[PDB]
Amino acid sequence: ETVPVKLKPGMDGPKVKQWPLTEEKIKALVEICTEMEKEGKISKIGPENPYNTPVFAIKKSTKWRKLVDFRELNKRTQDFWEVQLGIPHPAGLKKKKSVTVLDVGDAYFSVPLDEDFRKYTAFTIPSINNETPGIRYQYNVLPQGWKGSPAIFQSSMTKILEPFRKQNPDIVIYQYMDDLYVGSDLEIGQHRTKIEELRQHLLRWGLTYELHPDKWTVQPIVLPEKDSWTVNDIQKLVGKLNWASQIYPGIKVRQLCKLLRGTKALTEVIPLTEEAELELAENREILKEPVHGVYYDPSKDLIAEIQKQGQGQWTYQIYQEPFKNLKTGKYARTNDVKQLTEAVQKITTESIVIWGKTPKFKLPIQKETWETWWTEYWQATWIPEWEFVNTPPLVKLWYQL
Amino acid sequence: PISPIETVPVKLKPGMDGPKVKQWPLTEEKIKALVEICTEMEKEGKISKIGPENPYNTPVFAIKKKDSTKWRKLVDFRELNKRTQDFWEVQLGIPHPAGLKKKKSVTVLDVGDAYFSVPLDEDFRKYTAFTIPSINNETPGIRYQYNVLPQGWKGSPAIFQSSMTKILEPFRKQNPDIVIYQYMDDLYVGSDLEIGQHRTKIEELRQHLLRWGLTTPDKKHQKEPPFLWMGYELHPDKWTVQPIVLPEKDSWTVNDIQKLVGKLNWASQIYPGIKVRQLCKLLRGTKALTEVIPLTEEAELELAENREILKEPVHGVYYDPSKDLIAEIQKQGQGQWTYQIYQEPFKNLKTGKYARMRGAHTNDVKQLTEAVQKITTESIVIWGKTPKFKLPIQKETWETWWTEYWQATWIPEWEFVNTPPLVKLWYQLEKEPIVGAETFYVDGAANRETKLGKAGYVTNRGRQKVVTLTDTTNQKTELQAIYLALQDSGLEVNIVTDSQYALGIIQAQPDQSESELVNQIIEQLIKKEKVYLAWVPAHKGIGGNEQVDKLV
Ligand SMILES: Cc1cc(/C=C/C#N)cc(C)c1Nc1ccnc(Nc2ccc(C#N)cc2)n1
Repeated sequence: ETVPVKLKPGMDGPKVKQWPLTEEKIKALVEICTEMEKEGKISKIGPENPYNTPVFAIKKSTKWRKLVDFRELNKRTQDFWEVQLGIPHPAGLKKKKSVTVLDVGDAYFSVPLDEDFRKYTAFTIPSINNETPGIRYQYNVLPQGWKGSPAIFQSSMTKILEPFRKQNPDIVIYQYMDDLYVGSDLEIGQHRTKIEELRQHLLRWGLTYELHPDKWTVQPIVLPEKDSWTVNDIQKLVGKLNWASQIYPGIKVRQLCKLLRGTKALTEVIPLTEEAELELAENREILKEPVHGVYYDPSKDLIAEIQKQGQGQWTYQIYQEPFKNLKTGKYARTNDVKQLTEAVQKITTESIVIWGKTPKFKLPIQKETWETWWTEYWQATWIPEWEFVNTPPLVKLWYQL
Repeated sequence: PISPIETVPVKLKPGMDGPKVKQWPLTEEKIKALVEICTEMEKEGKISKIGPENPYNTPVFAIKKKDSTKWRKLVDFRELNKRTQDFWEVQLGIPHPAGLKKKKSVTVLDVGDAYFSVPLDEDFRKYTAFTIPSINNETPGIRYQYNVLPQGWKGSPAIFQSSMTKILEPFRKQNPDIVIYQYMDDLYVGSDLEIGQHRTKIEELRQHLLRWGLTTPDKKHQKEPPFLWMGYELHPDKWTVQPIVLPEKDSWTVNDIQKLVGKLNWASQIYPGIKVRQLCKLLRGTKALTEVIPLTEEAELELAENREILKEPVHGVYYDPSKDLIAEIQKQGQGQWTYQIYQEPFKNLKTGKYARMRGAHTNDVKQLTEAVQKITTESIVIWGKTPKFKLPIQKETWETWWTEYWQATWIPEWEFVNTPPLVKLWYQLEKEPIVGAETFYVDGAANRETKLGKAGYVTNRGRQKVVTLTDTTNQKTELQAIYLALQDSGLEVNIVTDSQYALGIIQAQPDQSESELVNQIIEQLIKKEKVYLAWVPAHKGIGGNEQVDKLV
């Protein structure tokens, strides 16, 4: 039995072109796809389907997995999976001592997809050097990566989880795309025991990492505590505070500026006055706390900015309006693009847990460089939206540690 | 014939109805041509006479074929096309020769009447109805509809290719050692068989194609290697671009120059070191196409080098899947990069060039890194593999830049190669303020309604100065002020500015720019021994910022 699905009014299916893939992914994509084909999950299609979405292969272990980039389809069905029937985001999830993330995407393969919607899930397996025609396919069942699949399977999912939720009233279970998030305040051993208990329920229906959101704390703007202060040091100080001045109510600078008097050598040491040492402290305590006056607005996109700090460190902010930070953080420890790819996933994970939403990312890289390399390091079932930016050099240090 | 293959279901765009376009009157002789032709076609099954019911109609007409005495039948499918659904793109992506594998023997087979050999979706035929007009359009015309893929209808290219691919699949499956490429109504077939068995495999394929409605040239009419294709000359064991003759002229029109740049760009796929910078500067501005452009000195010489590189034939080899690809890049000149890709030195599979500015200001290390990226994507397409690179840059240089630059980057496995000019960093900004070096507090400004600017500095040693600038912008004055500090300072100098704009530019260590200012500021930075550059918030009332803010 299928649920009728339609696009948003007016607009047409996705026609997104397939990226070049390496010999190995193409190989793995053929193997995987001929198997899905004889299990009836996909069927070859003819040229009268003009639609396309990109596909590629990841190894998360050594086992190739198919990943379809449904960002466009998702965007073009969005009213459906959000404001018709949709999945509520529990605010208690981010409070749990332990959240475990379990892949349940393999459950969708047992549900028929609305026959008239199938054509929009068209994808192509390319050949190298375009020497032969791509192999085109459609889905027959709920596909992984499409935001409609958990919306539709939701009804079956609550039924499946009902006993376990009934027997453990304090455990929070949240679904987003192909994953379940499961949180409790049990001691880690007993939390795991319960995850296994949960897997056993899942296993009777055809489904076979650990976060500690409780232990997430913001990375304040750090104000140096200099033994001795130079003019250069004090000017940096003022800039950093100047900039914070637009996020945090009550930041003061006027005493410190008074220390910058006349035109001094940059390397001149300067004694910190009674009133200056006082602002320093007052501003630190403010910087320590959350931004007074900033709130998550459910109707607005989340945005996430990342700066390269060098030496393997990366800073980031999540906001809806610039400088109104909902969350700041860092991520640490080779390959620039690998680290960035990992940081994006981490930030997306926290973002899902906190708001039930993925951020639009601003990436400090060249479009071309990112697009060549990121699939080499991707291990996630979703893909966030992203764009590419040149980091304003100042912003970088104001967020440095 | 009409292939026995199943049809592709097709429909009109979701709201629309089929075309209902009035057939205009035709001259008597065009009417005669059309009747003869449609009579031929009808007896082949290509079309069918239709009843009075069919309300749809699409205009038709006839043209005298080339310089012959036969006519062609042309249908105007504009209306039907606008009402027909979109199809999968026929296929977008042409194989590059350098990706092809060496073959012992290759043959071209020509598919006859390709479109008219494939059946049209029965449910759809009604919308292809057309009418041969009676003389003076006095009586009802003769009405027909298509049973096959019409020439000129939106869906024919794509349904044809799909039909061929489907027809070929059994053959490919029973003949994996054999290689076949479909382009439009052509089939090319490669084998590593000797002339004898290859000819035999070609016949089984012809038999297979004919079993499916598709007629082909007899063993006599199949064209010989080497073939011309998509601008290339293919031989079984090597490939090149097809003959390129650069004209001898005293006077070059804009059109002559564009076409010359086009041929040169095309030849650069395999002729190493082709350059077009000097010829391309000529195209600059905006003349008429018939306008004559005298060649500059450095352009007439550029033509010279190119005409030389081309005087002799050069071929590329084919790809051996068993071996690594090696890519080498050299700096030619001014933002111009060239490269070669090979597996055995120095038998190139192909060459190329890169010449793009990303932004107004960059340096050789950015540009090199971008060429690497451009070549990497290209390799993925052509070979499905990244090459190993050999780059005119020291590992130390690139590691210095990458680490302290704020953008993320990564290039695949590479190693140093000493092919000058070597790419290097031409100056490094200090990381800490300098002791014993004058501190210049600079500042520039501009009144938006006047275009007037002042640019200046005060220093901790009491030096001062302001210069007036006209027609300038805020951005320019901020750069002038830093330029001033650089001219008047000694070999070591600290510079304090409130321009994030200026800081961004310079902190990116540019070594060339579209701005004359920035090029001078750069020339200046090369001369210094140590420069430290610092930023401060403007108008926040800072000790030194306030001072020179009062002067400008
Ligand atoms: C893409 C392609 C274009 C032509 C285009 C033909 C034309 N005109 C002919 C063929 C047979 C193919 N297909 C493939 C696939 C793999 N290796 C090769 N090698 C290969 C092909 C032609 C010659 C020659 N001469 C040498 C090697 N060809």
